[PDB]
Amino acid sequence: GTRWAVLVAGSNGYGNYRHQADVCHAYQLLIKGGVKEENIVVFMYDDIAYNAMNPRPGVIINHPQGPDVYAGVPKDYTGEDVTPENLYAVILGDKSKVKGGSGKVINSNPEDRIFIFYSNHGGPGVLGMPNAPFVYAMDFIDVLKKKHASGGYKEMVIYIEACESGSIFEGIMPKDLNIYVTTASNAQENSFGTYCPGMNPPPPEEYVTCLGDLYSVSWMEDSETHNLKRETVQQQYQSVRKRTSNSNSYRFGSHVMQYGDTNITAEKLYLYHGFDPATVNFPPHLEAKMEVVNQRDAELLFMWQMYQRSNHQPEKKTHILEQITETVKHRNHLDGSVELIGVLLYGPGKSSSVLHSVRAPGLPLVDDWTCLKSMVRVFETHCGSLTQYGMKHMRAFGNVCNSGVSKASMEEACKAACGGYDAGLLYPSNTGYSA
Amino acid sequence: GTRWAVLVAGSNGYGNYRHQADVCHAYQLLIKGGVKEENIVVFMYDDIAYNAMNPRPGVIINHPQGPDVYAGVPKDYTGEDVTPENLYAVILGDKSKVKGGSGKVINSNPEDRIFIFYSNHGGPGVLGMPNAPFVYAMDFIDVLKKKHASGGYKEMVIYIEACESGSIFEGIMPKDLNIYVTTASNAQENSFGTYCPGMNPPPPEEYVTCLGDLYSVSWMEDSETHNLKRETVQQQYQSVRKRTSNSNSYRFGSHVMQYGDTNITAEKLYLYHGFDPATVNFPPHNKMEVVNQRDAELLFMWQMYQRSNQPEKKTHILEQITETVKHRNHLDGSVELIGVLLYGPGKSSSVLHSVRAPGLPLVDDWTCLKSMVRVFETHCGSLTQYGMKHMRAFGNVCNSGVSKASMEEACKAACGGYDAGLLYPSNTGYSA
Repeated sequence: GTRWAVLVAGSNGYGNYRHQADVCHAYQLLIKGGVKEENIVVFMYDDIAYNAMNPRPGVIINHPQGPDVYAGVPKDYTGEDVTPENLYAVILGDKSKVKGGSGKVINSNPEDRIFIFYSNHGGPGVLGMPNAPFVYAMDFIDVLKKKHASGGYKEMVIYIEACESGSIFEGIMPKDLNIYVTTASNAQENSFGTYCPGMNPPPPEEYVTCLGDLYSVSWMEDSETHNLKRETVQQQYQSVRKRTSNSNSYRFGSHVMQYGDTNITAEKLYLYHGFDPATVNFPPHLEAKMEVVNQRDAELLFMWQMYQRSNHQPEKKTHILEQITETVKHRNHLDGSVELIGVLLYGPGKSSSVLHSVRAPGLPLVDDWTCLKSMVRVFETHCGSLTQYGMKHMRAFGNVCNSGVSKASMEEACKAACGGYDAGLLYPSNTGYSA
Repeated sequence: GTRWAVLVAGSNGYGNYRHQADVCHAYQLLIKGGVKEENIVVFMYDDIAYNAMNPRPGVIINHPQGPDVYAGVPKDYTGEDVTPENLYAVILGDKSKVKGGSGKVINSNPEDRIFIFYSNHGGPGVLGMPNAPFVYAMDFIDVLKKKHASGGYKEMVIYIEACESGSIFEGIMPKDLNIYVTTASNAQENSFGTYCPGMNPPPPEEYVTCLGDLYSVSWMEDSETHNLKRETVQQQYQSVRKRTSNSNSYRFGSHVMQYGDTNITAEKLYLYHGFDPATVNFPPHNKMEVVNQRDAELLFMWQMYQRSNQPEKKTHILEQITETVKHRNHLDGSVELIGVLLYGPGKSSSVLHSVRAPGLPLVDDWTCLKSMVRVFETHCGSLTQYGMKHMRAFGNVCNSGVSKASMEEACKAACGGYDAGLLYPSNTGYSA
């Protein structure tokens, strides 16, 4: 049949240039590959092209030397339309459940293939969207199975760039939906950015943000450097796994995972990424270890790079320093509050172990996903908006749900923990609830 | 020549029952070995024996079953007198530097042996006192040097129970002062309390606190249950190591260490701990659940919370627990942020928290450490005994040639606006 594709950047701000770069680069591969713009629905906040801090206005890149990937990207769903509702609508094929954006869904037929590339971000069982709410794993998987029952695709491939991305699929993703998934990381470790200001694969001087992500950059460079009619899904995965682990040193890399129907791994790659005619006569099938940045560190390293640039504007400089100390104060409040809530619910001898214990690979994060969202609303109402950072704390919330704590107990613990602290503008009654 | 001793508990409150009990116990032993009351100086706040929460008023135990250790322990230095300046005066034998207390000191002679035991907690290069200021490794070592320059003894043994007690001697203890030292832990791990409410060798059901400390209770139990006229210093060390290590020494026990002149190891323990004459028909040879010292005070506050399941006072326990944690997060939080304003988010952590290799001093400039602690406390609040854990952070800020000026700038932005209530050095006194 025909190839459709969803591309999603779950991020915002020039700090997260790489996620919007990633989905922009992705669009171009599928264009060069004979996937038609008709059938590509690009989500992206779209605040990078004309960011005051973009030294090339109108131009996004995804390689230190790479060309523009912006020129041609449809503004399908930008700004506050980058929502889990619109994603689930766009995926299913239902324009009568989309709010805003350019009406484009995946109205696909049983003989078609869909490719999904996510990039930003993530925590345990949660994926970033620029604005609350976030994506929760069971919600995502539930859409996928709903789509299978509609007989809306033949086979699907999903690539998730995000921190602890494994946690979206482990113990909840069936292998009978004709869907195959790869994730930048397992369900308990950081993903990374490359092409970062002062790093071994160096970007241009003018660039103070990471241009791409180790995982994302790894598969897109792979697909554009090979005959996709010749190479298999499986060959790609095993090339992306090596590059993303930096030769199995996991201090500076992550474990690229496989989930769903592993039969899809025998298929030629062009069924999903199309065929670039230029790629005929390319090597069918050993690279230097790329210097990287912890995705959770990046957005703070960026604020610091500006602080050191902005020396000779003590007016503007001290606005950065203010923004930094505000961010870290909220980072520290959130971390500290979770900890105390643990102490109040389980006592201070066993609270850490209960909050931060990771289940065995293949068991799901939570057992009741309704409770997870419930606990998260309670937390935010009393303690403040998680922000994207607070996604790290989902295991905590999930592990509360797993310990069978009553909503009331979680209410008092939060009320006790936070009732006395002033979050400022960062409250769910301004920024909306994460769940 | 006569034997002398100095026993110091560095902590306060019913929560730290272990430490005043460790030293009381120690005194009773030393007396039992014929060391006189007039030769032993005792530092204890003295807030345990007649404490509301004591199920046995006027009594103190350092064992689930074992007897009163409080009976007749001298009240040489108690309350606000348990000060670094009194500790140094006493050890030096200097009556003119002593403020308050009995005015008992160690005026030992060139042929006299001395035993120093301390219990509470600590952090990198700092030992606790019930009130600020605390004890800094260099000032302690300095005093030990000075005492030896005046030949106020033949040989000296020093036992130190405290978190990261290795940091007090590593890099700054000479081996040529005729002083042997064991610590309860290396320079970067935690020491433990034992005989605790829930734990495996249980205390009396009546007690809501730990009764002793593993290393303290190990050496003292070893000494009172062995003919010390046969047992070596070295032999006790090994016995205390193996038990203090417990099952796992990295995280469940700790690494009992040795510093200074290791010839004292050869000698018979009776030279320092005396000879218990009811241990002649006593042989020369011979796992238990424990609480990390840093967390004992919350296990105590909780164990109290679960003994009110009795309202009105129950809510006041949770009022304290949260106020305690709230401030413990402020400090942890403040330290991180100061490191991000000095070094940026890339370095900050690696710089603050990096542990030098053994036999290296914690800090090169101690007067700098002292200053940075004061800058912090002025802007951010009293470290309290908890905040001693941040001493390597401050040590690491000094070691990176940072200015008082920039440290003052970082703290001001870090803590500007934060309301520590009455936990400011203007109320509590500066920790240094």
